[PDB]
Amino acid sequence: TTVFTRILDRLLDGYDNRLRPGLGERVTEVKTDIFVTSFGPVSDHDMEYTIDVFFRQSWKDERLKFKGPMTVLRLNNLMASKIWTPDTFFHNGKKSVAHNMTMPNKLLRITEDGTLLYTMRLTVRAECPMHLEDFPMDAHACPLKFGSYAYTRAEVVYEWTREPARSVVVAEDGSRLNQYDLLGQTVDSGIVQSSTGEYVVMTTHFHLKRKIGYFVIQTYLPCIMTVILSQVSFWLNRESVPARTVFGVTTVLTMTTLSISARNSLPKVAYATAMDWFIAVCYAFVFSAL
Amino acid sequence: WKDERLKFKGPMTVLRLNNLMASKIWTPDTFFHNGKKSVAHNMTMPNKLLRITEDGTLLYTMRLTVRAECPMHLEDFPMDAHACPLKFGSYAYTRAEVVYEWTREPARSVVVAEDGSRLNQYDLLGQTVDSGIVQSSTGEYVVMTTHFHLKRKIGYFVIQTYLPCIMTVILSQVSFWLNRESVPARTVFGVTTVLTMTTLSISARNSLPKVAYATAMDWFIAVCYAFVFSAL
Amino acid sequence: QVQLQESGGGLVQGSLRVSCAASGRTFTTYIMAWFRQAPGKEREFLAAMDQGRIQYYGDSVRGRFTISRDYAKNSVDLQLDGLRPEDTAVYYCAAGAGFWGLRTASSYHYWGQGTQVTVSS
Amino acid sequence: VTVILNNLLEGYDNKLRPDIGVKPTLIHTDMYVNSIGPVNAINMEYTIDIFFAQTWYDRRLKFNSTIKVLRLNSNMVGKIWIPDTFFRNSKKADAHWITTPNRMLRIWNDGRVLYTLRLTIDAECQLQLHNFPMDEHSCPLEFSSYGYPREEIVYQWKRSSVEVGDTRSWRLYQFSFVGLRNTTEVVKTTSGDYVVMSVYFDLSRRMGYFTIQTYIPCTLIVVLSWVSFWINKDAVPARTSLGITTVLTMTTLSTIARKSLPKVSYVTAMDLFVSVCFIFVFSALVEYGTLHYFVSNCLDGKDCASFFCCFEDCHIRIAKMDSYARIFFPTAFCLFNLVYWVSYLYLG
Amino acid sequence: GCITCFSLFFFCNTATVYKICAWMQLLAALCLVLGCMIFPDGWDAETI
Amino acid sequence: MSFVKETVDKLLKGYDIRLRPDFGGPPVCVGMNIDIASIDMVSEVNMDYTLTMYFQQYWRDKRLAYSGIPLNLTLDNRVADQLWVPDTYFLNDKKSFVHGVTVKNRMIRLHPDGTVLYGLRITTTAACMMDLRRYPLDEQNCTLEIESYGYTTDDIEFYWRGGDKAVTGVERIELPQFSIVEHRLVSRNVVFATGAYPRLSLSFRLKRNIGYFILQTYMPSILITILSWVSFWINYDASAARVALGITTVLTMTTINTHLRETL
Amino acid sequence: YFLNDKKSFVHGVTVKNRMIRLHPDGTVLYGLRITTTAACMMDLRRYPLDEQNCTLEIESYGYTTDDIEFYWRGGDKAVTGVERIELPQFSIVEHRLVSRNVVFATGAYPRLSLSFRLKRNIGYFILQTYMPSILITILSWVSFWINYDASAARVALGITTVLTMTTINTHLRETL
Ligand SMILES: *[C@@H]1O[C@H](CO)[C@@H](O[C@@H]2O[C@H](CO)[C@@H](O[C@@H]3O[C@H](CO[C@H]4O[C@H](CO[C@H]5O[C@H](CO)[C@@H](O)[C@H](O)[C@@H]5O)[C@@H](O)[C@H](O[C@H]5O[C@H](CO)[C@@H](O)[C@H](O)[C@@H]5O[C@H]5O[C@H](CO)[C@@H](O)[C@H](O)[C@@H]5O)[C@@H]4O)[C@@H](O)[C@H](O[C@H]4O[C@H](CO)[C@@H](O)[C@H](O)[C@@H]4O[C@H]4O[C@H](CO)[C@@H](O)[C@H](O)[C@@H]4O[C@H]4O[C@H](CO)[C@@H](O)[C@H](O)[C@@H]4O)[C@@H]3O)[C@H](O)[C@H]2NC(C)=O)[C@H](O)[C@H]1NC(C)=O
Ligand SMILES: CCCCCCCC/C=C/CCCCCCCC(=O)O[C@H](COC(=O)CCCCCCCCCCCCCCC)COP(=O)(O)OC[C@@H](O)CO
Ligand SMILES: CCCCCCCC/C=C\CCCCCCCC(=O)O[C@H](COC(=O)CCCCCCCCCCCCCCC)COP(=O)(O)OC[C@@H](O)CO
Ligand SMILES: CCCCCCCC/C=C\CCCCCCCC(=O)O[C@H](COC(=O)CCCCCCCCCCCCCCC)COP(=O)(O)OC[C@@H](O)CO
Ligand SMILES: CCCCCCCC/C=C\CCCCCCCC(=O)O[C@H](COC(=O)CCCCCCCCCCCCCCC)COP(=O)(O)OC[C@@H](O)CO
Ligand SMILES: *[C@@H]1O[C@H](CO)[C@@H](O[C@@H]2O[C@H](CO)[C@@H](O[C@@H]3O[C@H](CO[C@H]4O[C@H](CO)[C@@H](O)[C@H](O)[C@@H]4O)[C@@H](O)[C@H](O)[C@@H]3O)[C@H](O)[C@H]2NC(C)=O)[C@H](O)[C@H]1NC(C)=O
Ligand SMILES: *[C@@H]1O[C@H](CO)[C@@H](O[C@@H]2O[C@H](CO)[C@@H](O[C@@H]3O[C@H](CO)[C@@H](O)[C@H](O)[C@@H]3O)[C@H](O)[C@H]2NC(C)=O)[C@H](O)[C@H]1NC(C)=O
Ligand SMILES: CCCCCCCCCCCC(=O)OC[C@H](COP(=O)([O-])O)OC(=O)CCCCCCCCCCC
Ligand SMILES: CCCCCCCCCCCCCCCC(=O)O
Ligand SMILES: CCCCCCCCCCCCCCCC(=O)O
Ligand SMILES: *[C@@H]1O[C@H](CO)[C@@H](O)[C@H](O)[C@H]1NC(C)=O
Ligand SMILES: CCCCCC
Repeated sequence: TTVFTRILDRLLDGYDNRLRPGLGERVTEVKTDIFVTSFGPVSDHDMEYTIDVFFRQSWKDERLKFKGPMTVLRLNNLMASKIWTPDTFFHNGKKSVAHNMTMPNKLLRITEDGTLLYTMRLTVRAECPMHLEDFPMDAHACPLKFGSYAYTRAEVVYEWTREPARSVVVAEDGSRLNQYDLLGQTVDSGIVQSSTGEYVVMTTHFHLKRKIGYFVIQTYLPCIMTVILSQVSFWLNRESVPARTVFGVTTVLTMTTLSISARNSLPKVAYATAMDWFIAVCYAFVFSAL
Repeated sequence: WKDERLKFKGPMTVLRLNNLMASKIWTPDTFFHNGKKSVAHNMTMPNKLLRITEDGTLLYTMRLTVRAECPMHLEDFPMDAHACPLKFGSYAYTRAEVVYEWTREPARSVVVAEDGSRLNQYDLLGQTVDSGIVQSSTGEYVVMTTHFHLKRKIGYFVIQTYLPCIMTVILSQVSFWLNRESVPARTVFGVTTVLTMTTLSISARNSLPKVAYATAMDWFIAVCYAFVFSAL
Repeated sequence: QVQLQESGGGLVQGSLRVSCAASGRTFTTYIMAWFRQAPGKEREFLAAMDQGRIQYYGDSVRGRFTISRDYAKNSVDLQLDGLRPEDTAVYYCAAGAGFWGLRTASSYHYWGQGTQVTVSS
Repeated sequence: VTVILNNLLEGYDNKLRPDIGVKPTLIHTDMYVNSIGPVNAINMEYTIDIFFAQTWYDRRLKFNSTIKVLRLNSNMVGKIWIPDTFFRNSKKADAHWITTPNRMLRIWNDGRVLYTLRLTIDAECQLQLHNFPMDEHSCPLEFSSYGYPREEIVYQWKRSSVEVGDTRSWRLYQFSFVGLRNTTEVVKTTSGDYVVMSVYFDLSRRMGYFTIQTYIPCTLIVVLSWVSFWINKDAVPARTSLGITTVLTMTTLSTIARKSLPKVSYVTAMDLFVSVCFIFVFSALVEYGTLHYFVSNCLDGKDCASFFCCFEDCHIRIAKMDSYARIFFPTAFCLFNLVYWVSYLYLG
Repeated sequence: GCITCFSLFFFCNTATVYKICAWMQLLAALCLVLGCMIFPDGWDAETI
Repeated sequence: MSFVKETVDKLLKGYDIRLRPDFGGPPVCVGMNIDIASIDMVSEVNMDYTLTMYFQQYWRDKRLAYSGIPLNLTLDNRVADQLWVPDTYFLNDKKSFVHGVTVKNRMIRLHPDGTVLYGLRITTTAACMMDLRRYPLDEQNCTLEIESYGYTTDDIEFYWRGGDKAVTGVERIELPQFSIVEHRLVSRNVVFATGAYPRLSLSFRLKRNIGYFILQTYMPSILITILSWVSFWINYDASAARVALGITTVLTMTTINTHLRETL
Repeated sequence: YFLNDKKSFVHGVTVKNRMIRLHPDGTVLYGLRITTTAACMMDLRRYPLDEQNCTLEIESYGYTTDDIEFYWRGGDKAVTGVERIELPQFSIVEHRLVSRNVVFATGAYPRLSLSFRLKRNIGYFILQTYMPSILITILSWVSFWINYDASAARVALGITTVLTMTTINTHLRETL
């Protein structure tokens, strides 16, 4: 009825969205938490990973206090864009997407006491630097870091709504990983001293361990069998010169094909991995057999 | 161009307009006839500049990344040469309404940077600048055309494809100089050279645009393959 | 071999600075941290700094100790301020990617000799 | 002229189609195909660039003056009613906005509106890749109004319906543009019945690359497999190496059979040819194996054992298996090629 | 296969090759009969 | 034509987009139809699939009821920006867009009783969990989950318009790699602390076709193994022949395995 | 604007990553978070033993030196974070900054340039492209220690070494 439209129209009267709540007299405190709907694919070629998140923040803006029979007020996106919201951004993000189908996938609730709750659905691609020394036996801790872009530590501070461990909740079905196993998450907070000032950074670390069975069946085991053929060369009689020459040289060719195939499906790394050292030793063994 | 409506007087001689005001002024609807998905850069701000002289002369500069169609006939690949065009003109205005011209002589009105050649495959021999009229069901339109002449670099295909094929053919022919009694040896030459030619042919064809007609390199590889088969 | 030398004072009535120089490997992409061990065999996380220059601190020493990294020199420094008698301990420099960690010593593969610190009142 | 435009826009509701209560809005469509882009058989799609033009009548836009035609850029295109035309089988379509929006709007004094724009469309085309590389397709490009049923908008093809340029500047790698046609249909949907129009472009694949790359080499490898039959028996390493390495070469050659195609689950003509050649070389090697193993170590006339099954002596003559295979294998391959090529070119 | 076995007339005795094509053509005819008898069984198909 | 103009202007005059139909009243029931134009891609690596559809939503708005015009008013799609529409969204979505050529592929149709029909042509990439341990003999299950972002069951309710026949065009889909064994429609209310949120679920079961792998993987490997057995019939003293045959069969199996690794 | 960029965008999640900070004296700080692909003409003739030289050029679109001047704030410390970069395949040897006025014929325009000198890391190529080729070339010499009469052995060795070199070259062309 008329009360809703009247309260909606009269909230923004004299509201300046260019200024944060409590500017110059307190620090805007933002309680944040995340529900990971799916931990997307991890592209070790690009050293990135995708994550789909319901990312919801909450703060207090006494400028938007109101009174009425209703304790909760839903704001449409046109009005939700007309007030101050935190300028949260992901420090290690590469290309993130704010979902808009069928309408902007975001919501803004206001309590009678002026508490704002702002929920968004996001798909974030984020950098995951990797130490591939022990590949394919390696494990990684891919980070997800976010914070205010413009407001320093003395203006906006982020916090976790609940205990930090329980403030990042991963869905039971939300592990869309083929290569890795998502062992768990570690949630933390910190400070970054940038060229513009100090900033609070809320971080999560998703711990991933690569699966090894594929590389055992595709690369290690056939290479070991090729080497075993190279030693089986020794048990033929020495007078079978063409047989043993063909055996050795074709085993070398087989090892070369295996090495090429093993590496072709891997990220373009400079230094050598454990797979590379195993393959090199297998080369050395077949060459030495010949 | 010239716009008498925008004439002004004052101490100034040239007045530049910002993007909001520039969007409120008529500008030519130039488009590239053989164009594709092209970019108008706006980092950090829209890379455009509109200036007005006191006598109503408008100068409009843009920075663009034009992606344009270059029809290629790769029958003579990798010894082929091309003349990639760049045609542009008005979309909505016919010859009776808008006519394009070159600010200077046509050869000197398209200036290529000295170090701008970002070509790995080709070598830019030169450019030819011209103008013409294109007919359409809507009417006649003026079209300003450029043609950049490109010649493919042959050395990579020589070292990578032609030379190993020639050496494989030579190896196949080397089998004739062995005694006829070495039957396994000459069989091994014949069939393994066939396999090597097969590998070379597949590799040479892999790194080539997927055209269904036979190029020059295809004919060379086919003749080499026939020679190896004939030796066996 | 990979080594983590430590430098800094051992006695103060105070303000102090303890530096750590890493040799044998470049830890530009690794997380470099400091740990403390008082008598009694219990190792305590103090501070850590990341490839992104993000500083994590323990609650006991939040706002007192400051961690910085010189990536060109491949070193990590800890400025200690507001020392107290109870801060006497052996300080260890650690490096390694933080897997299951960033606050647990098990996640760090590299450690140094350590430096003794004592404060008298 | 500005007075005319201001008068036309006054009291004009672009939300309402012309003749909203009177009759369906007739639209006349034209296409000029700049280039049918490459046919991506993996994703079952093809690119096409068109100048798409629509002509209709708007009584609200009538103006009496001596100008008799207003030729305009895209500026007023959003200010008036435009049809809801969309391409039904377009996976992804884009307009052009460099340097300005590539749109044109002409309004005559009698109320006729012509609206033209440049489009690049990635249209779906479900290719039946049987008979590949002898396959031919008729890829469609369909369009209709999204919201307005047949009772509200009706499209019509003009005499010069679809025009094409040189067709040698087109981006067709694999195919050759054979021909073109246009069709109109009425498609029933949940919303209603819509006047759909399709343009079918007929395409036929070229076989030069496939002839040079896989047909002739596979045939030659089969011939080299036959060469084993003339190699003298007891040359065991030579014949064994020849057979198995020809098998390896066919295995290598079979890889490139399906490089162009998607992972369809039926045998194409190329797959069949390669498979039969593989069986031929396999049979040659098995033939030599068998030969080496067996050499190293009431009123019609009589009865149902002598007038049929030869149970009088028959095996014994295995030593001459090479003599049989010298003519049996070329005969079987030549018969297979005669049935293979006649089938895929003439009968079907 | 029988048309291929015409090639065997060079070497093998004519009688045995004639019988081989005889049995092979009889089997081919039996297969053709089976196909022609089985084909109308499928006319119940929803497309048909 | 004029009378329609005043009628439509009257309907849009004073309309409050912020207020749902029956703001203080019972929940607004939103029926849904889908017409699957095509299922484009099925990425095992990314574990998703692309889907083009005509997605239509039907509801009732008393504010938009009109009389004296006995015909359904198909309006220009721009009017969608002025009317209230449901805040539907696809939960398992990754990247989606409403087509925009020649104009936004959007439809608004009003009815004399106040019924609004709202159609969109949407191409959506949707995440589909895959269990490929039985690949290529695997039967995947891929779903689209439709939900309301903000409104709970007290404010909005979903249902499949037409029941089991709400989603059409599934039988006309051809996939080169898969076959849609069947599809299912579910309507439920997911219960959370905030409240019961309505949800619809379209589901497809895809059976991977096996013939491609039969011809490309299984028959070559079987034939090469059968050839490898040929050595057992060759004489023991023919060392060069038997060794060449065995080692070349090993090399051929390696070649098949590596090529399959690259292509698959 | 960046003269040599090809595709650039300001990040826009959760909001446009912009920053305006006004200081009392009138100074304005304008910050952006930009991901840009920038052209770098590479001379790969010495590849993989090659050093590349990739620059980012910063210019003013429509102002001359009489209307605007650019400078690197903080001098050589203007650009930070380069020390913390580890590319998978390169190693940034050095980075440099230069400010200069391009004297274009109409007038002089300001310009800044940030250059990086990348040096490629070779352990990949040494372990994988050079080692097998060297080993196969060495194996090809085994034929000289086999008797002349052993035709099958020497021929098989030589031609299979040729085939192995062909395989290495073709597949390395495909991968690289
Ligand atoms: C979720 O969120 C996304 C957004 O994140 C949203 O998607 C967005 O949808 C909106 C539509 O609802 C769409 O906006 C429109 O864009 C039209 C112009 O093109 C714009 O897009 C093109 C191409 O975009 C596509 O590119 C890729 C494929 O090719 C791919 O990414 C996508 O498919 C994508 O869609 C782009 O090239 C344009 O770039 C510029 O040029 C435009 C020229 O018209 C200009 O409008 C733009 O501002 C822009 O120019 C700036 O940037 C360039 C550099 O990029 C600089 O060089 C310039 O100097 C500028 O700085 C655009 O991005 C545009 O025509 C529409 O504009 C009209 O909107 C309504 C229409 O009625 C009017 O209110 C407007 O006034 C305007 O209409 C006027 O102009 C047209 C064109 O001439 C006329 O025909 C009209 O008659 C009308 O004219 C009148 O008014 C003007 C003053 O306004 C006056 O001057 C005239 O005289 C006259 O009186 C509209 O802006 C948006 O692009 C799209 N965003 C995406 C996809 O990134 C989703 O919908 C959301 N989710 C859901 C489901 O809702
Ligand atoms: C004579 C000279 C002597 C030279 C010396 C020779 C020495 C012989 C080398 C052995 C290599 C040992 C490799 C083992 C490394 C440890 C790897 C391991 O932990 O085993 C599993 C992987 O294997 C796997 O399941 C993949 C299954 C691989 C086994 C497939 C059966 C092959 C049968 C053919 C015969 C094989 C034996 C021949 C050995 C020579 C782990 O996965 P899990 O379960 O946790 O979770 C599921 C999975 O998807 C994620 O790991
Ligand atoms: C073992 C003894 C030791 C031998 C040692 C030699 C080793 C092998 C040889 C050369 C290796 C050098 C690397 C190869 C570099 C490639 C050779 C080269 O650069 O010259 C090319 C000439 O092409 C061409 O005429 C094409 C022709 C290629 C050469 C082959 C043609 C004759 C083959 C006849 C068959 C005889 C059969 C034998 C029967 C008995 C182009 O250059 P040009 O400046 O124009 O730039 C044009 C611009 O497009 C970029 O190149
Ligand atoms: C379009 C399809 C193309 C079809 C092409 C099919 C071709 C298939 C391949 C080879 C055919 C080989 C035919 C060879 C027949 C030669 C047979 C011959 O030499 O003459 C004698 C008579 O044999 C006989 O009466 C048997 C008669 C055999 C008849 C078969 C050949 C006729 C082919 C006519 C072509 C018609 C095409 C028209 C199609 C429209 C037998 O010798 P002979 O006593 O010394 O031995 C006794 C023993 O002690 C040692 O052999
Ligand atoms: C280059 C290589 C050389 C060539 C290879 C050698 C030549 C081999 C000769 C003939 C076989 C040719 C087969 C051609 C492929 C046949 C594939 C086929 O069409 O039949 C499938 C049935 O499979 C089926 O039930 C079979 C189910 C699997 C049963 C296991 C079969 C393995 C073999 C068992 C031992 C046999 C012993 C004989 C050994 C010689 C149909 O279902 P699928 O979903 O795909 O349709 C999807 C559809 O719905 C899409 O519209
Ligand atoms: C390329 O970069 C350009 C800037 O570097 C982009 O231009 C900016 O575009 C955005 C939206 O695309 C503008 O923001 C919007 O402005 C509209 C309209 O505001 C105007 O109208 C109102 C009412 O008449 C008036 O009060 C204002 O003062 C304006 O005159 C509003 O909905 C919002 O304000 C919204 O922010 C930017 O304003 C505009 N930049 C500038 C400097 O104007 C351009 O879009 C980029 N190209 C793309 C995305 O393709
Ligand atoms: C305006 O749109 C409404 C809504 O679509 C139309 O109402 C519907 O029209 C259809 C088609 O005539 C009716 O379907 C039919 O139902 C009858 C009785 O069940 C059956 O005998 C027919 O064979 C056909 O299946 C539908 O019942 C009707 N009402 C609805 C959907 O509530 C209306 O006709 C349209 N008016 C105009 C002037 O276009
Ligand atoms: C690249 C194509 C090259 C084709 C060249 C064909 C030349 C073959 C001439 C045959 C010469 C000949 O008759 O003597 C060989 C045997 C005689 O039996 P034998 O006592 O020598 O064991 O004769 C036979 O018993 C069978 C001989 C083979 C007849 C069929 C040849 C078909 C060749 C076409 C291949 C495509
Ligand atoms: C399973 C097929 C493997 C391929 C075998 C090819 C060589 C087979 C030779 C004939 C085998 C049948 C002879 C059986 C006589 C016997 O008892 O030894
Ligand atoms: C000599 C024995 C082999 C018999 C088979 C000969 C035919 C080989 C096939 C060559 C490919 C011919 C391609 C025909 C289609 C075309 O060129 O248009
Ligand atoms: C297109 O349709 C028109 C009218 O239906 C017809 O006159 C014309 O011949 C058609 N174009 C063809 C068949 O190419
Ligand atoms: C006898 C000459 C053969 C040539 C093959 C191409």
